[PDB]
Amino acid sequence: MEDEVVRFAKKMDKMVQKKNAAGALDLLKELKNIPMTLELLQSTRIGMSVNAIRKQSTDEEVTSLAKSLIKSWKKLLDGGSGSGSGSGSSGELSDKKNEEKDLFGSDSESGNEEEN
Repeated sequence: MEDEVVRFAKKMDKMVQKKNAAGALDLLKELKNIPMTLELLQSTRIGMSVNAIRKQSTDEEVTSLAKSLIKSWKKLLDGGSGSGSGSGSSGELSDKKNEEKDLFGSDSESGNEEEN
């Protein structure tokens, strides 16, 4: 299903360029039914396409569908939903942020803000 995701990413990019991402509703809806993998995000770069749709769409349903995928897909490279105790919350030295920076580009922050 590699090209399937590529087709969705390219369908989204066309809307992104024209600032008319309302049509992405259908695309993101289908992506919820697709078994995305870390490998798919690397080759199809759809994480970034969906990330772009969220900010290029005035239609909140589209942003809501898209924001859903970003979370579900992020766990693929992260090892999320199967994380151990680590050495801090969900681990320590989580280099997966670099993969995320390439695959999604969903900004950067230090994190690890905890209280005592």
